[PDB]
Amino acid sequence: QWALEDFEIGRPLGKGKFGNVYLAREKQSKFILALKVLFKAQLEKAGVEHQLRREVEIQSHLRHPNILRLYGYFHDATRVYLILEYAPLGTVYRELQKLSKFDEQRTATYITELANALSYCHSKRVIHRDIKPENLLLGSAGELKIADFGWSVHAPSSRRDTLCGTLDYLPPEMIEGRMHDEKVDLWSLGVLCYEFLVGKPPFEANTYQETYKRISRVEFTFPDFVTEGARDLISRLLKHNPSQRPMLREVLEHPWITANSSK
Ligand SMILES: Clc1ccccc1Nc1ccnc(Nc2ccc(-c3nnn[nH]3)cc2)n1
Repeated sequence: QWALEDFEIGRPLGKGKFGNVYLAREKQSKFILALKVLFKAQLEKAGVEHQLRREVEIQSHLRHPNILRLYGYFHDATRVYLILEYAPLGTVYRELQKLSKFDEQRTATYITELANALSYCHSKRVIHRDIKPENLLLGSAGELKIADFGWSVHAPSSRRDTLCGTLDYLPPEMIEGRMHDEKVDLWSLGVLCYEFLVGKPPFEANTYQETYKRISRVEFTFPDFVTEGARDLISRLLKHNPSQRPMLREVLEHPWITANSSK
């Protein structure tokens, strides 16, 4: 069983509330990875604990090119340690900060990786992955890996959406404190797709009340430059009624997806 001293530690890749993710490499094989460090006196108060340690078993069994792999974990006394696959390009979020908005080539391609990721997840009885741009990492050359998992680490940047970025990705069901089911995740794709193409989420607003309002009532529009197979796609992803949202495969089929993916 691994322990901290099997690792060299590099810079923090991100700092969240429960702890940091550090660039690390195992001492022998000199293999590079990411070491996620969770304080755990932090985890008490949030009421999150050994129920998460039953949970890490899940992400441990998930294997897929578009999902960040959790190689292993250990703890000591004061800290929990997740040994994760390292993603060299970082977050689609910084990238969107750089490019301001993406083009259709990448979007449909990112959208396809995502839909593949979640289809896999679903089949494992795993739903409601956090799909926000800051939780999405870029692997070796181009690939998209859902980082999800360990609760929201940031790499230094921004200060506009710090919070007020949260709400933008939640469908009505889930904010309305109704139940949530496996269709949640299809609403997210629609929010991503719009943000990839637009460089802002469909529902962005100055206040939480207003955002909430726009989500609840599905009030969002398109700048003119958005192509109309792209409208069709988004429009069909964001449906107040979950049941009117497609299964994941339709997404993959959708004639705009199939058209524009560099893959
Ligand atoms: Cl999910 C996440 C978001 C922000 C920061 C760190 C993480 N966690 C992980 C997990 C596995 N790999 C990585 N890779 C990574 C690589 C580079 C950077 C970065 N961008 N700009 N400066 N450093 C961030 C994360 N992050």
